[PDB]
Amino acid sequence: SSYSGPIVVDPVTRIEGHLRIEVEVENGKVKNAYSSSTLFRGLEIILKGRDPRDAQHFTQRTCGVCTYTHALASTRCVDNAVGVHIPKNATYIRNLVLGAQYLHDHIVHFYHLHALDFVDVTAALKADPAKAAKVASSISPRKTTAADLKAVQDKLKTFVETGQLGPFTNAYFLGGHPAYYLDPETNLIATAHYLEALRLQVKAARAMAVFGAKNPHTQFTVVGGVTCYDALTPQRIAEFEALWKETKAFVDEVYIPDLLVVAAAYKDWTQYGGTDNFITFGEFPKDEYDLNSRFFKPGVVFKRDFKNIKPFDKMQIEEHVRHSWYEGAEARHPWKGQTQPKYTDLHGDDRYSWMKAPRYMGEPMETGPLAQVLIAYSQGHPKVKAVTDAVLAKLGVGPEALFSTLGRTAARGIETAVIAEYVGVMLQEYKDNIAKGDNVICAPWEMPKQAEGVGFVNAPRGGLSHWIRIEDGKIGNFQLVVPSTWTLGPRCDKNKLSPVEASLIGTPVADAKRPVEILRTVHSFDPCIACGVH
Amino acid sequence: LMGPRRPSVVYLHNAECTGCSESVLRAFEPYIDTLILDTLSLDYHETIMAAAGDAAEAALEQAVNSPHGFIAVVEGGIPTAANGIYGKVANHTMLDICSRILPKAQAVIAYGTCATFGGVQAAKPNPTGAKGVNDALKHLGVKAINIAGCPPNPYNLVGTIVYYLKNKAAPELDSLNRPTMFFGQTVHEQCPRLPHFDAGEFAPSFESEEARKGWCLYELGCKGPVTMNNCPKIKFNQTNWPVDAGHPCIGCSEPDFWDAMTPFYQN
Ligand code: SF4
Ligand code: SF4
Ligand code: F3S
Ligand SMILES: [Mg+2]
Repeated sequence: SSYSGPIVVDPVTRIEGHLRIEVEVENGKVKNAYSSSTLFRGLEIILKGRDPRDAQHFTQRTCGVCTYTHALASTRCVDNAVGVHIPKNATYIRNLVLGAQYLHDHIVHFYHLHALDFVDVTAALKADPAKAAKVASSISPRKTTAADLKAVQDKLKTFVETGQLGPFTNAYFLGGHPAYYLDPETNLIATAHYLEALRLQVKAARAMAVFGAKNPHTQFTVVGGVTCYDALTPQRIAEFEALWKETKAFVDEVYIPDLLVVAAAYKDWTQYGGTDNFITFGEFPKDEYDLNSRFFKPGVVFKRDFKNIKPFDKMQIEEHVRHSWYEGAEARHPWKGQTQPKYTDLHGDDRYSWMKAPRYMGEPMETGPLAQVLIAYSQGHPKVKAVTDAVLAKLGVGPEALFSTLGRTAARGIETAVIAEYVGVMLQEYKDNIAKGDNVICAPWEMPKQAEGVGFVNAPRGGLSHWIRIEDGKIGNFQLVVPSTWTLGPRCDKNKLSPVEASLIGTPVADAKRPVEILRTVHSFDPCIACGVH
Repeated sequence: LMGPRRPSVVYLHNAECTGCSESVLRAFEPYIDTLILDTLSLDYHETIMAAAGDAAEAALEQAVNSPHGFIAVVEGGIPTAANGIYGKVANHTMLDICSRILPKAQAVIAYGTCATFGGVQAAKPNPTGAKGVNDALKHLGVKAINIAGCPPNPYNLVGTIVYYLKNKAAPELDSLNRPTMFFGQTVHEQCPRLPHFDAGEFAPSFESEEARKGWCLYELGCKGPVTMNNCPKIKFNQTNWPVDAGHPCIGCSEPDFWDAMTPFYQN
């Protein structure tokens, strides 16, 4: 029979941060899994005693992939603690920069992090560029010719012929691999668009710097609003709008059609990587103090019961440490959080990760695009319903197909397409508000000596929350509970597998030495380990 | 992964947020596809490489032992407390990995304030004993060129590499081992708000009409006067930089800036 025994993947590449995945396989299928995060920095320890205004600058450095998101969460958190209601324009500008972040992040994830699990770049060399151009022009309104793709092929040919394969060295597809299914022409189209996406993402990121100073690590948020008076000018708005329009065209005309062609070729991937429970915090508020004012609404679902979406109660979050490298075994609500590192090595005292294990009413929760999409869909979100229905119909599958590695990957595309369109709506509202004579972008505020605050962001990987306890006007406690912590943290003190661990059970492994199927599911969650551990 | 025609780059990730890697993806003229296909051979890089696990480790060994030589680019600080335990890749500590690989490089570039000077995880109380590359590896003779910033301007990385490939040597470096061609001026002496500074025209708050009109941000904490970087000159993403976005400089290309420049809104 097939392989039986352990597989270890360390490093898991094409993620952010340092992840070790361990699985036990039996007869060619995964029967057990451990998600082990192997770097700790301790930003929560470092923040103790500092000025709450300084928190966003430190916490932004939680992660430069999901850059800006933590600055936004800490600023929302200290805005909340201080009781300031920022001006409408600060809400628009913050929301527009976050929308741009999602488009950059998801485009780079699909092409530069996920697609080498499914695309054999060297097989593109054997493709017929004329055939490939016809396929590419059939799936997109954009017209692609044989010469267009030959140019890509020629460039790849000179690259491979030098013998210096660079980032493709020892790829799992080299020489062929039974779990890689694409024909040469589809591998060429995807490879062309991988290369294209390397330059398009420059524009997508630039859109953030138009208002937000720079990418990575924006520098335009303050307690009480934003600092960028230049963001009010017609010139900056026009610059942003042109970059957004080009980024949206790429999403609509290149990314989603490629996602659909690859998903169709890998329809067996509707059978692996499903999960039970979903949490999402909502995003793009009209009111900074009301989550239900967001374009996407918060919600909680247990055991895929989308007919009974539960309200999100922020007091029902606790972070477990029994299987994590921290002192003791007591789970804590983040306003009573503890970050007390204590390393025991891999599986010492049953501990195997630097991530805590967040649980909602005791349950492990997937967060991220699949949670945001399915919950919005089930709330009747018309835009989310319209494109997920079209994706389902194009693929010829039923909604059950969404509870899988394939469905998670498709949900990341659905949310990208929906957010790309909504950024235009937000831009228009912003323009309209300026036209009414509202040029205010920052509000005054005062620091309380004692306060509690929380800030909620639905980031490209899911529900992000920052929690502060202010004591003597300083940071008494600052806790980050980050989307990858939910999804990729370890087991809790009830020994419940986290979403990634549980999703790996059942994974087939054709070749234990090149376990691309494990990577396909792990990458579908878009792990960020600097985020998860901080 | 390599040998011949293009110079081999081994890119390591220690204790880092991956913002420095993202900054290189923003490379402009040349863009990152030209860089990876034409200029350089990128032979190890955990964020974007195809291989994982054992296959990735084999790719790394093959690149570092190549008879053709490699250049190392290092992102992130090295955690040294508790014998390096706080950071491991392939179940090796980052301290050990860098100890074994970086002395074999023909040249080492520390990219970003974490790799140059220790960075965010080295801020007080530094629970993981994080250190910059040259501090951590002093005893081994490693002297990395330091390209500072959080993250640095990618113009500064590509310019340093191109220099090095041309001249077979480091450019002139300052006393923090940073190239003077990029770090020789304060961001303040380059700043468009300098005439307001000279006139004592300071914004007293971010909501004020003075801030709306572009007055100097020094009273609001700007660290431009004590920070060396080329931000106002090169800008970021071909379009902006912190004080043109109305926010003070937080000093992010200086050693220990998380503790030296804080509170960020005071001077
Ligand atoms: S220097 Fe800044 S941007 Fe670069 S890895 Fe460190 S924290 Fe991230
Ligand atoms: S805004 Fe900052 S860098 Fe510019 S003149 Fe004022 S102190 Fe100097
Ligand atoms: S914060 Fe850093 S990016 Fe430049 S403007 Fe100051 S050195
Ligand atoms: Mg935390």
